[PDB]
Amino acid sequence: KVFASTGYGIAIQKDSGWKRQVDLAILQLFGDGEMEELEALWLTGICH
Amino acid sequence: SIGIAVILVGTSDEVAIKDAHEKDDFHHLSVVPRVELVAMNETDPKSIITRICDLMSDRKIQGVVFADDTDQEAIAQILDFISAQTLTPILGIHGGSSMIMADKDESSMFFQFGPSIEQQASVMLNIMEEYDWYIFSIVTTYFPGYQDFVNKIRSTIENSFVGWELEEVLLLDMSLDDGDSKIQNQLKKLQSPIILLYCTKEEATYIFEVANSVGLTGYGYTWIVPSLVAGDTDTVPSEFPTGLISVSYDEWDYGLPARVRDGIAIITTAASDMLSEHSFIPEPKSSCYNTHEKRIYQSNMLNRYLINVTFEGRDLSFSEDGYQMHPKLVIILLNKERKWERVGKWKDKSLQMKYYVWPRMDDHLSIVTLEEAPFVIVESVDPLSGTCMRNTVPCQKRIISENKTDEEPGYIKKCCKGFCIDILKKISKSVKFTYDLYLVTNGKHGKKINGTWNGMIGEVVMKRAYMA
Amino acid sequence: DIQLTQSPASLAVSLGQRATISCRASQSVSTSRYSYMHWYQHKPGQPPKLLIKYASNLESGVPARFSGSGSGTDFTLNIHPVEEEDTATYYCQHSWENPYTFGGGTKLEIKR
Amino acid sequence: KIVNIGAVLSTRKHEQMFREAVNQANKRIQLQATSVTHKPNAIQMALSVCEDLISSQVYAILVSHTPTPVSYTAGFYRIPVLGLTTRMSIYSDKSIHLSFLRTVPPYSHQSSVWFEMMRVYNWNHIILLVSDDHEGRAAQKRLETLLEEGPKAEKVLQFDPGTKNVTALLMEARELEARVIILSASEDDAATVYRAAAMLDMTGSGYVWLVGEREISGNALRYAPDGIIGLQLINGKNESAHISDAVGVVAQAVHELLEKENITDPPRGCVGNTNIWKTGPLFKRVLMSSKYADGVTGRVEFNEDGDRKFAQYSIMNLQNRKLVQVGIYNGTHVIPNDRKIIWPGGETEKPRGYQMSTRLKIVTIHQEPFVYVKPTMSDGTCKEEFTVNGDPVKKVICTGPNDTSPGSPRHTVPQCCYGFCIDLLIKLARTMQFTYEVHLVADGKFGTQERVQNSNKKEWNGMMGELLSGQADMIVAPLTINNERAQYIEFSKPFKYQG
Amino acid sequence: DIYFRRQVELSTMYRHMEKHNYESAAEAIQAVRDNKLHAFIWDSAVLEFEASQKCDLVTTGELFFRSGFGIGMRKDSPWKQQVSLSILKSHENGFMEDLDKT
Amino acid sequence: KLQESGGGSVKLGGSLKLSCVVSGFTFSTYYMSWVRQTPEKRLELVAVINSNGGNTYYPDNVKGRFTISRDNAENTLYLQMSSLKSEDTALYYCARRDYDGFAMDYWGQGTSVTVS
Repeated sequence: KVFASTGYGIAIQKDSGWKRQVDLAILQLFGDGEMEELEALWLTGICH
Repeated sequence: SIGIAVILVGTSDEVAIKDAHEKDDFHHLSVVPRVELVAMNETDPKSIITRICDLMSDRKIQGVVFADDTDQEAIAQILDFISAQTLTPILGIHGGSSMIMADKDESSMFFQFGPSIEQQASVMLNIMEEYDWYIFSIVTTYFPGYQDFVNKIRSTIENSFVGWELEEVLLLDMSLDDGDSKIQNQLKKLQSPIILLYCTKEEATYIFEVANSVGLTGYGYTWIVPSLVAGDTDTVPSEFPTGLISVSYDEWDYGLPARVRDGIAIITTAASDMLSEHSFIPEPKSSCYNTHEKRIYQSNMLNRYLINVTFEGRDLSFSEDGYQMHPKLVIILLNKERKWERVGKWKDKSLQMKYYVWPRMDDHLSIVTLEEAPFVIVESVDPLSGTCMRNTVPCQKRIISENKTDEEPGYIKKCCKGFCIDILKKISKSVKFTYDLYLVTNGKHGKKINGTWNGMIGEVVMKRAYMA
Repeated sequence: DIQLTQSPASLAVSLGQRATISCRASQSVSTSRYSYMHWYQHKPGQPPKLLIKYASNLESGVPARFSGSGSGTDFTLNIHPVEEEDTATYYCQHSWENPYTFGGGTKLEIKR
Repeated sequence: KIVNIGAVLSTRKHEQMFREAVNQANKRIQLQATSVTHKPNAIQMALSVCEDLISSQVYAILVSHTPTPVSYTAGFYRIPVLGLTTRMSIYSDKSIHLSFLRTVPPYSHQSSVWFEMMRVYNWNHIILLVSDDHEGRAAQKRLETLLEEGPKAEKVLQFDPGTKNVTALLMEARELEARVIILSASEDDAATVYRAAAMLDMTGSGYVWLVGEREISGNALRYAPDGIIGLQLINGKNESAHISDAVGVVAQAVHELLEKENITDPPRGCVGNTNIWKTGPLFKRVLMSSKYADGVTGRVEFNEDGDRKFAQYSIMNLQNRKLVQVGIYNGTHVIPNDRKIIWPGGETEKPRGYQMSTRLKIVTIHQEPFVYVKPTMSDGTCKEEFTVNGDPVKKVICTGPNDTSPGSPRHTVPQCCYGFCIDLLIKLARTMQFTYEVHLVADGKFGTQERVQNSNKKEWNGMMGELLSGQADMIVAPLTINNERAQYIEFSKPFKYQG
Repeated sequence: DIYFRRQVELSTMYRHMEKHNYESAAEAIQAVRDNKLHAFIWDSAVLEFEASQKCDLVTTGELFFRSGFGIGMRKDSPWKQQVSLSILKSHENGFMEDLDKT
Repeated sequence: KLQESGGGSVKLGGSLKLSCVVSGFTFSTYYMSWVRQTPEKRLELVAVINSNGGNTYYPDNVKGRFTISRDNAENTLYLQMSSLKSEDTALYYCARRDYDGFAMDYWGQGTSVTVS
């Protein structure tokens, strides 16, 4: 239990012709388990 | 009381279809058919109309069959206008009647045979499903609504479980300008092994020329040819690349008799399709003028009992555009000898072709394997798409038959899975070859008997040059 | 011929109302070009005059209160004012192949 | 250099106009006039074509008045034919009707003028009603092409051009939110739809409707009332004016083409020479590059169909069924003759759409512990529950499930729900100050995007099929939003995270 | 099911799923409770909560796929800005913690 | 226009011939029908003839039983009946072609046949 619920990501410019495809692609990379690959790279532990 | 005045325009023979079976086979003989055969040699339209109701001066026809040995889709619309004004059901046969433009004529009572361009689209994707080749490029010109056809094919490749990705922009209306700048700008981005086709033919000659001057024509691409680009049978252009493949109707089985016999065997017995209601047969008229002058009382779908008929097992069901829903289609390769060499056919969602081996012409290799788990595990193709629609290779499980005859296509549609599947994937990735991969069906690894061959070792040492 | 049903087989309505008489076939009857309904009204002692020609195609000589519609199996007749001359028995024939097939039919009287 | 040119006109004084125009274009280059008549006889029409175009060098025909056989017998040989008095969009079909000219565009070109009408106030909220005609279908594709480049436009409404009882569309229009609506139909269907939607009060205040041109007739105002602005191309179309413009531009064309290379002669009347037609498309393709800066009606510019570009329009006020010009679209610019627009409720301003939404349809699914469905008492009152501190937990009356069995005659059961979601949405109803519509799915599905077994359809089901079909303003559910969900919908940010 | 249809390496259990998949989750709940099912794949916020209510079931393994909790609505709802702001306010004023305790 | 004759109170399976009185049009160019109108008020089509007798059709309880005579010089339609049943008691209001006319068109006042 963390005593807040916020997120991590990207800030872009408001009201441009923007970056819908990058949102679909990062949702795909989430659905592809590439976040699990990324934590398999970096998020490894010792006292676990 | 069925008058069908037989019309011939051109050079064909009258003894090709005698009556000779219309009197004989089975015709529920209270319907009394009548014929009037005549043969012409000109396409003069005032002569056509004076022929129409000098023919219909003899009142007892009201609906003919006709063969015009020309291209003439303009007259194929003109006779639609004629069945729209002098309203009667007719059936087309040959040449200009086979070349169907099929526009919207709500009061033409006239249908024909033929394939739709969507039916041609379905077979042109079905061959790519069969050989597992993927569409990446159609070329399209401005000739009417190609855009709806590619909308339909695009929704199809959206919903065929695989996104066979198209190229970027395919319409290049280069008949307006020189176009060569945007020709090269579009041909730069081409990443296909295959090119599908638009409608036009003189632009097909010109675009063969621009593909020759770009460097496209040799063997990196192949072309599927629908009708209206083939057009006439015995003509090939000079900028024609090697190895084109045409799809049309089976004219070697359709430039023939016994199909107008099928037409009159629909017209009669369609008389009794209407007489199943016991509809009173409409009175045939000395005409062109009084028949649209009385009223249009006859305009209430008499053909609805005519487009759902099946003669001798052949479902002759006419689609609403004026085509038939079940045509006979041919697959013919245009060769380097400028020759029309038939690959095969399509009939009822099956590609009845000669060989699984499509013919071509040091990337190609020769390979044989035998099943061994977990190097090679089981072969069952998922019939959800009809092909092995997951991440593994057809190992060419070889066919076998009764030993009285050969009957060896050499392939049952069965993929294979395992270690060496991935090994072949990685080695085709690294070395970039192609293969002729087989399955050892003649024994195991094998015990060499009397020095003679044994198995996998036998199939290699039998000088098939296959790599085990 | 495609079988029909017809409802309500007797109906008493007050004047000025929009009287609706439903008809339900068994199958789809015709195309977009035309339809099959040939509506007939009369009394005992009267011959049945044609009301509707296909499904909304109105026969000449019919007052504008009567208005039929529908397609497929659903079919109706809407008489948006009800008057005193509308007491009649109503019938509709058709032919997918046989030209006399009815539903149950109906008789229209007036609620008083 | 004598040039023959055909003509089909209904009036012999217009044949005199044709001869005088021949003499006027003879001022350059020689011209030849031939027989001008008109027949309501299609046999005699095509028969007079290839018994009277037996001259060798008839190069163009101007026809007048419906479709015609001369669109086929002259649409092969293949000379340009100027249609004047029929407005079918079937002549725009350049598959078959490629070799024809028309002065005015047919009815399809009003969609660009309606985009200009959008640009008049630069507004967005609009709904269209489109009849089931392939000409109207092609104009619908034209306006869809006009939109692809903003405009709000809610949806297209489909109409059958032979039906009545449009009330099934009219109640849907009552449910609709955009107040501005234009009709696209003929005047006889407009009888039914004007009298029905005026009966069903879909004038709004008298403002809602707008008119095109083809539904304008004498009885058109015995229907839809005043204030409802219509349009017309050119009022008082002098056929002699179009004759003079066509003859001037074709004199320009013949002094262009007659200084050119070898030209095939046209044939001589449907006999023996059914082999020569390429000259028609030849000089027609060169003639399409010609333009017309002159004109008694102004300069004439050709599109791909040869219709006159940069036309004018009479934007019409309706002062007691009048047609009062409040403006003209001058070729590229609407130039206003601005008078007071009534719009009988009194919408004389630029109201710029509407302001409607305060009712939120909420389609939900039960899910522990997010949603705790509980049926109410016998009177529909909820069985009142307290918290662990005795505080009454909020339970809004849950309706929507008309199935618990599904397969039996169930009723839409009155229940009421409680969880995170109920107090959350009640806080949000305090926040955004909307009103509240409970709905549920009777079968109880999220509903996945299964491929439909017919031709090439992959369709969402359940709540996703309902919100896809607009049967929900809000979907509140435990939702792991995938790419296929997100590519169609809008949604606020998620707040809970699970695994 | 859409996620597993997006999965490729999971194909060895697809028929074992399709032979026993249920249209309802409570059917799977009573199936695990009566051992008609032995493994139900669902999110932690439901499975661990009903495992915390009824003393017959237990969750196994970690969070095999990170998942969220989203909403659905029609397009062009521009008040979703203030909706997400109120989401962050419930996250800020501890109203999410009030629901958490409750 | 149309008028029926030859119908009345008849008996079982002997002979009976209807006679349609014809006036005011061209009878030799229209399609015919037969128009059983029951006291239970459920119509049956007995038989149909064309303008020259070259097209007749009988349903199953009609063929063998009833025949049509059709005169165009006299302009009079006839229904020769045989093997009658008590269920065949019905009225008759004939009607003519509706111009390809699956349905019939042209009612006049008619007759009643009572088989008893």
